[PDB]
Amino acid sequence: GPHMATGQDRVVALVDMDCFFVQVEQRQNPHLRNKPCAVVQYKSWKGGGIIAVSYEARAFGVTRSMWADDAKKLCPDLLLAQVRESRGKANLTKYREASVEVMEIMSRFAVIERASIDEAYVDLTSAVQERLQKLQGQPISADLLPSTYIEGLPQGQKEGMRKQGLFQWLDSLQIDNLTSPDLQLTVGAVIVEEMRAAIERETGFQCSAGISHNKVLAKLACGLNKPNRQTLVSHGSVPQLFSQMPIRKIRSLGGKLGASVIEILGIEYMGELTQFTESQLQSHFGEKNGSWLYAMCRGIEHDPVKPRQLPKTIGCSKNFPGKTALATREQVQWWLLQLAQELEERLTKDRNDNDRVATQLVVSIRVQGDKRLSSLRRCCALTRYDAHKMSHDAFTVIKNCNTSGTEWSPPLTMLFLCATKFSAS
DNA sequence: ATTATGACGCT
Ligand SMILES: Nc1nc2c(ncn2[C@H]2C[C@H](O)[C@@H](COP(=O)(O)OP(=O)(O)OP(=O)(O)O)O2)c(=O)[nH]1
Ligand SMILES: [Mn+2]
Ligand SMILES: [Mn+2]
Repeated sequence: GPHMATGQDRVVALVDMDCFFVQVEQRQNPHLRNKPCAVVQYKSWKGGGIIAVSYEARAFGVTRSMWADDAKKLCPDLLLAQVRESRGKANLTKYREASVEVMEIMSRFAVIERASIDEAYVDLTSAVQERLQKLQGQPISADLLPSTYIEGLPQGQKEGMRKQGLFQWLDSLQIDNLTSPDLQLTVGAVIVEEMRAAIERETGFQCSAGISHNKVLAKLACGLNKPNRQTLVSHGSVPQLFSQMPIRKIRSLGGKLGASVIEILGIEYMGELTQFTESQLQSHFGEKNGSWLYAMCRGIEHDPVKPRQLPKTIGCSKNFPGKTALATREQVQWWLLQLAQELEERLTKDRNDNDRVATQLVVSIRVQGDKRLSSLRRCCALTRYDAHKMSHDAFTVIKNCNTSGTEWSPPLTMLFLCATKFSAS
């Protein structure tokens, strides 16, 4: 009863840019705005691989990781923007720079954890406390939440439903208790409306967000109402929400572990997990995963929002699938050089912008017919930002994979250079 | 012949 902590200490938001690469291209080219459109990489093989889809195109069934020529069969009016190509590979620079615009706006409100190029977590606990004090008892007006959904409401036209749910929530609110978790979530959501308005004002980009008490719930909430909307998942909404929530929808359970939870326990939904003791879960899935599952199915997670706006590693990758796999020494060298040249550019810009130097180079390769995604990974020292030296060292470090008697065998289907181990500069 | 990344756990 009084001693079961309920994981309501924090207010955490997950902000995700709606179809981010597509919006970047639509800002740059107005002819694409408010249309079925997608962003592709390469163009020769089946029109190119789609990596981002507007919501208009999604309504036709167009999805990420689909060939453009097939997408065109579903959506013949589909419009396509192409990723920039430099040194024979995809160059994502435009999107990393748009991402930094967004992150820098978010950082004005609260400390953020860059979780990917287009999404960040936000620790709003301090911001909510400050804002609650600033209100000094004033009740929260629906006008302050024009795009917020309250999950699980209403109980007992889409915008009409949204407003009814919000009204039920706000009418039920106890504004005089500065320590009510539900009030804290609500003020968090007001702040998130303000953040999303500033992002759209200053970049043109729209986003969705989730507001809850931890990262996993915030992330799950963000996806409930997209695009251009935000969702508040309260502690109290967890039993009903989780009672039909497939386990695979929870962050980190979408893969093998989630499938084994399903297979070993004989269950389907997150909420069914409540019926197992902590020890049972640890027995099946190990101590860490067991404790984490026991708390997560009750809506409780303690992973902190890390104060980290910048990526921890800077990486350059290219697949050489099918018959394009690299089969000679000259080929492996020339592509290591192309990769090292993009890496040098990104690293020099990173050192100037962010006052830090990488110190370790990681080289990863895949060989043709190898089951694994990394056939090998080896590290060496990264001492100067010189593409010729980094490519020479990556070769020096992988070359004993060749089994030829100037040829290269097994042919290489992936090269990957990653600068890691940053130190302040 | 989804690709290009990037965080993090295990041992
Ligand atoms: N190169 C590459 N980029 C990807 C890949 N997956 C996603 N991206 C890019 C394009 C996306 O806009 C962005 C973030 O991906 P998300 O999963 O958040 O989807 P997206 O933002 O496109 O749409 P949504 O958030 O659902 O509105 O990162 C990928 O596999 N390869
Ligand atoms: Mn997104
Ligand atoms: Mn995202």
